[PDB]
Amino acid sequence: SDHFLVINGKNCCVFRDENIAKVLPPVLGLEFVFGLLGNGLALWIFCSWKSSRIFLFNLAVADFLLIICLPFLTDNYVHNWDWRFGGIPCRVMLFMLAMNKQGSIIFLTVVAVARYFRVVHPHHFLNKISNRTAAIISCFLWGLTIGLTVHLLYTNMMTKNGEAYLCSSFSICYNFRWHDAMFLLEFFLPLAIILFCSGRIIWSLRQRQMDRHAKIKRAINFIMVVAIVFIICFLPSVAVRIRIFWLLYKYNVRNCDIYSSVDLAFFTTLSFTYMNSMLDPVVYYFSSPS
Ligand SMILES: C1c2c(-c3nnn[nH]3)n[nH]c2[C@@H]2C[C@H]12
Repeated sequence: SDHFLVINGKNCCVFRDENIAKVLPPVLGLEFVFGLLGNGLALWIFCSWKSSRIFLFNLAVADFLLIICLPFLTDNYVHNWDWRFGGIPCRVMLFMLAMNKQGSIIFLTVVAVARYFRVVHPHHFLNKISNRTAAIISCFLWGLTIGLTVHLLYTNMMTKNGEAYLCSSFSICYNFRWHDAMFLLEFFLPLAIILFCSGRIIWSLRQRQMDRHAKIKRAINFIMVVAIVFIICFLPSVAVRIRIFWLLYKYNVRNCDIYSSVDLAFFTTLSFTYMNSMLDPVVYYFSSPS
């Protein structure tokens, strides 16, 4: 074939492997059904009384929004990278994916930091914040997410690939743009925050042994579970993308068959980033004694 293509004037090349149409819908359908059956309940009932419930409600809202748009991704895949709905629709779909993932990560980090303050600084005033301030913080964080990701709606992403129509913010292009920096940061910065907060919480707890280990162990296990779930879900795609950037820097897009494998890898790992949203209800809400 001839994979070289021009997207927004930039020289990329995109590949169309039927393995993507074969393997991904198997994972995306399960992600959709489980995300619905978990997050719809987490929203029906918060996890509204406390700030932590508010933050978890926002996390569930982001996860719900992210999963409800996964059927359109499945459609794009089963047709082997053929969008049937037009430009504005997939502009919106990609914007939703990016904004909802970023919001979910932000609220994971907010919950982690709140736990850190609750366990390490019991008598800080953050532990006694009223619901109003939680609402204002949540609104400002949502506004930050939209302000960061609205350029997707601003810009064009639909391009004609031969006999097909390809919509995608992740074409292998000799163009390092703010979207990729955001994609890397959304992992590296909140990961650092989450791991630090967790390490301090587990260090502070292990200094006190006043005969209630039965439940403190459980809490430590759940903090570790959150950290490892985040890492396993999001690190693979970032790693593949960093390999992609090394390749782009050294081997520009001229013989770009060399990207063929890595490209597939990337789109087989993005799926994991969606799967986080179906795990989160089990990690955060369903673990509580309800
Ligand atoms: C998924 C995806 C995303 C994305 N961003 N955030 N989550 N998925 N951007 N571009 C594309 C092409 C269709 C795949």
